Amino acid sequence: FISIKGPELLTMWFGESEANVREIFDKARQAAPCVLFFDELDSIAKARGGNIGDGGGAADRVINQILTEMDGMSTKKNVFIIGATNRPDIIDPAILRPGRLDQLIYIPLPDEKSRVAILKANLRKSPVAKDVDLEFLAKMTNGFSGADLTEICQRACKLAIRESIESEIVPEIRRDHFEEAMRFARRSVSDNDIRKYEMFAQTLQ
Amino acid sequence: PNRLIVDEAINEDNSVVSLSQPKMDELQLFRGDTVLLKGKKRREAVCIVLSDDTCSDEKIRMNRVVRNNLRVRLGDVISIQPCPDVKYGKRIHVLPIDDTVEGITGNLFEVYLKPYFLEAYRPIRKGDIFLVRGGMRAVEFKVVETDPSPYCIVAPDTVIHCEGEPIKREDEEESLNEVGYDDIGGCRKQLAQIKEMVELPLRHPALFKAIGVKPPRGILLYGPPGTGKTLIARAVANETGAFFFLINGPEIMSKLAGESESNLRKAFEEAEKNAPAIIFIDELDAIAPKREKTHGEVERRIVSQLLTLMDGLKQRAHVIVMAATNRPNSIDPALRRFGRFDREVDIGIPDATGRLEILQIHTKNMKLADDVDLEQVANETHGHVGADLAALCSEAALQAIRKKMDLIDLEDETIDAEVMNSLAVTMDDFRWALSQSNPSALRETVVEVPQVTWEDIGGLEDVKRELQELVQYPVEHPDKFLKFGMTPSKGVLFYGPPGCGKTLLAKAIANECQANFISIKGPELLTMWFGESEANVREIFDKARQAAPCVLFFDELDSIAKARGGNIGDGGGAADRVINQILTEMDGMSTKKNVFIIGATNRPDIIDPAILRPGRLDQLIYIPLPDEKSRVAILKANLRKSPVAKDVDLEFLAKMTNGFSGADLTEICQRACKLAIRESIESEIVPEIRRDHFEEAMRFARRSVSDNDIRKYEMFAQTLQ
Amino acid sequence: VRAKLDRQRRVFQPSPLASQFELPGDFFNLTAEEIKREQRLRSEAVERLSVLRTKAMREKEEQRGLRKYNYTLLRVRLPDGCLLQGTFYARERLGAVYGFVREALQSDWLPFELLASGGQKLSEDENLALNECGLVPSALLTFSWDMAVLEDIKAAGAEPDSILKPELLSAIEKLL
Amino acid sequence: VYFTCPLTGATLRKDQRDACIKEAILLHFSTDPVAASIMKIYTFNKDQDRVKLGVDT
Ligand SMILES: Nc1ncnc2c1ncn2[C@@H]1O[C@H](COP(=O)(O)OP(=O)(O)O)[C@@H](O)[C@H]1O
Ligand SMILES: Nc1ncnc2c1ncn2[C@@H]1O[C@H](COP(=O)(O)OP(=O)(O)O)[C@@H](O)[C@H]1O
Repeated sequence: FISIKGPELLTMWFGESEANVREIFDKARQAAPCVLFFDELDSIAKARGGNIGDGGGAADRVINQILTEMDGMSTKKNVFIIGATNRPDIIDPAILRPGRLDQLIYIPLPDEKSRVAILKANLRKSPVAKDVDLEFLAKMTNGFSGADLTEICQRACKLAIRESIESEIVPEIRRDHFEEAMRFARRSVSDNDIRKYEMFAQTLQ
Repeated sequence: PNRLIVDEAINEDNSVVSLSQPKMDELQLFRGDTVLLKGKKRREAVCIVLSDDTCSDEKIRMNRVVRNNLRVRLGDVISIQPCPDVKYGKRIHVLPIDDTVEGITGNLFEVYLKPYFLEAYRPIRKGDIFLVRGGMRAVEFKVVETDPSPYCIVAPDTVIHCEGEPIKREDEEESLNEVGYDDIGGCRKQLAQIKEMVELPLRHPALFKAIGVKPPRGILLYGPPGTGKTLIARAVANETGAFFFLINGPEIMSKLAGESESNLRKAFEEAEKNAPAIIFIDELDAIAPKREKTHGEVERRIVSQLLTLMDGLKQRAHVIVMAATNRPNSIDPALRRFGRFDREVDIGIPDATGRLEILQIHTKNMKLADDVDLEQVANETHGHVGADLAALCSEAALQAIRKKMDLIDLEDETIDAEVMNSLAVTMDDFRWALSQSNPSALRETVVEVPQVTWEDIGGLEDVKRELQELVQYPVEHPDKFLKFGMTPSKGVLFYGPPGCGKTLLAKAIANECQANFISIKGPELLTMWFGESEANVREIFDKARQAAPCVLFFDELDSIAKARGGNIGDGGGAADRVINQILTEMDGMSTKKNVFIIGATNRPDIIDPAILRPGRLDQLIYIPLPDEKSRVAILKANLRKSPVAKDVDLEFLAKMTNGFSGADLTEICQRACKLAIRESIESEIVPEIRRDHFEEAMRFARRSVSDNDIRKYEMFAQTLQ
Repeated sequence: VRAKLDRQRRVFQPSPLASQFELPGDFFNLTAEEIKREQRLRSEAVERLSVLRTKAMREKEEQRGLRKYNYTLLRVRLPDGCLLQGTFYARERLGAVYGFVREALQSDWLPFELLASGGQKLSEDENLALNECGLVPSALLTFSWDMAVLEDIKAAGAEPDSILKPELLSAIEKLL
Repeated sequence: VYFTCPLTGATLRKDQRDACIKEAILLHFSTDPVAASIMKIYTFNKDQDRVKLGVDT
């Protein structure tokens, strides 16, 4: 797995060193079988102002080198390229043409049964009391993302740790710590953004 | 029993040693009793025993004068044998050592020996060497005759005699003018770090002889020129007794091909022949500059010879090689690979305390006038290094010499001791020299422990506690963090209105931790952005590690976002070259490096959100405008340094200044101070700040944070809580 | 009602034989056991300077050292080679030491001075406590007659060969 | 450390001080009960601020 994160795509863009894209794809050819993941493909568009920016198009030096290398890569090398973006409305549409990332998958906010699964997975690292009703929490966190459920898990953990330390101046996270965490935790994706994401996915059918 | 390990002394007096009180209790001796110390080569010394709160139970603290008389060095062992039978002396004959009395003549008794022993009751033994300072000269004397033997206590009734030629020093005895640890002022920690790295492989090499793991072979000292890099290397060699072999770039580089390599490898051969030995290579960046910067045969060939000689140290047992450079990145990277020069120490720039210590060292021989205050000098000499403080003391001495020598009119081959004894250096001569001196380290970043303490910050009682907990809890309860799978945070972001104490909070926690404070301001982040030199961010984080324990404070995180518009906006977004490198470096910092990273912004809505992702500034503290009781505390803190009349009602001011920040309350205080000064000057051509001065100040002082700006911060604070 | 602290005034005579001792050469050879404690303290000293710790943690280290002593045993070295010793509370005033010495002197009316172990003069008129003077939990004081009377003693040819009363000297003990 | 008992003249150590003086005060009741109880009020009670308030009342 080759992890190319936003800051790496931004570093090449900012310094006008898009030639380094060839070395990234060379790693994929030599590391095969491999999965080449380009995270935050819109990081440059956002670094260009995102919602407004300049008057130019979505194409830039880094993505153009990526598109070139993809066209020169055969499926016979056992290399599969995955992208991710949270702002598809500003991504260079060339990446979705045949021969590139032609497949599109929409990943919605998790539903009730998935949010419970996320809370249970995130809490595998800490002792949690049996009084904690994770299904009740999932029912309330209807608009929360998986990243937001993690903050709830960590916030309740922080409270349990603080109380344990103070008791010597406790053995597990109690329901009160999760209910208190719910007083500060917020969804990172607003209702306006949820509708925008759903309407975009609907437009693509 | 009754055998202790020799350590360094704090007391500057040459006739005393310090023991830990429980050992004085076991020996049934009291503070002030005279004891004998048994050293090496069937020698002994007599001294007075005291005690302090810092000596280890199993150590004896004695200075260089006492250690040399016993022919012992730090880490050796001596025996203590009380000698209460010592009697008062009747006549002692003392003569100077020729090596230190040259070019000077006069009545040495009146200048040196008389005030030295005057009501001091120092123990004296035949054959002892002791040091007396004065007249800008360090003169040491040998005792050649004592009426009682072999030792006695000097008394006011003891005859002190001194007739005869100066004595030639024995070749087995070292001069007291040689550099040692007592000649080093600031950077005490770096010296302690070197002690651990150097004493072990040279004193206890057998730990590595049998085991398959080789010791560190090289130590690279770096920092601005004139900070003592060479001084430390020499002092360590002298204190441990190793042979010191001096190498420097220019000496090798000035030679032709063949001659340069011959001299370099000859030094290594001599270091082995005379082992234990320390090889000090100065200006390492001159002998071994970056390869991509040079194409000459000598510049590359001498590096190959050095690399082979360093690797050959596996056979050259008991030899360590030290080197000095200006920066760790100015030398051929091959030298810094495991083995060779794998360990390095940042000497840095002395702070206000270190500068005072350095001045006190250089003035040891100087007769300072009563008006001289070296602490005032140390506070003014910002940006100076030890090389500049040495020049400062010399210039102050020369100014005093000219002023009095023009009146003395002594033209001869020698100088009278009496006229030097009466030559005092006044504060005007130091102030004059300060105006003529120019710091050599004014461009380099100065990192020191800040002077801001918790008493200087009004309000924010809960933030003060939170910052303390973030420091003690990760080490007072590591089992509770591990039990719950929680990683302690290593940084915090402060946000809110300007002028509320964001910087003071970072300094105050550094102060109370006694940690170094590294201040990065907007202009520095902007300089790296504008100049496309974001690579320098790595140097900032590397400084934080070397300065640990330290607080790494990144102020004005929004400086670049605002430079790109902030309220309007150009063609860019939130990310930039500098913040991207900062985020990358943060991910490499471990919680065990004793570095606490603090950020601050006045516009948290336009800072790259990545800074708050897990592993970065995970703690987030809001700093609101002070409330009524806090504003009173702020006014009292701001006025702490000035006289304030009893008619000044600080609560009344706080009640009115509802929208004022802490910085705005300072403007009121400073205006009232200026007005009090103006009135005093007018009356001379009143001694305390009166309510009239504060009421007039209120006519101009205004709140800098509007109601709309307060809501802007509330919206962000409620979003992330 | 509180028991009066008994000064237990004594005069001692040192025995020159206590200072006669010879060490074999191997007595100065540092052992591996001592090297382990010395090397441990070297690493601990660097670790102390290295740690980021708040003042509350620093207090716990200081507090370990601080609170032991509430008494003192003082000794005075006299010009005649005798040692005068007595016991005091740590908060006792310097004036009690003068009185203690005056009661032991052959001539209690003859002006004298007591100097501390560092050469600092202790003035009889300065009502400071022994724990404030640096004379706790033990100290040796230096006795000397006032210079005014020393000039008359020397000018008359009188050797001051007895400092203390024969009443105490008849009970002089050797140091053991 | 040695101490003299002002009521008996006995030589005491640091640990024997209160034991001998308290005994001498309790024995003194056979000669002068008022003087013995006065010594007991000031001597036995470690809290002198309460003794001053008790005596004044
Ligand atoms: N930290 C320090 N403490 C005391 N003296 C110092 C210190 N740093 C420099 N000095 C003084 O400044 C001078 C430094 O010159 P030198 O010995 O050539 O070393 P370097 O040039 O490597 O600093 C010496 O006179 C030294 O005593
Ligand atoms: N909470 C406070 N307590 C006392 N003084 C304050 C406080 N906040 C601000 N000040 C005053 O404002 C001045 C600037 O504070 P500073 O921390 O530099 O602000 P900033 O962090 O916004 O740069 C200080 O000199 C101080 O006197």
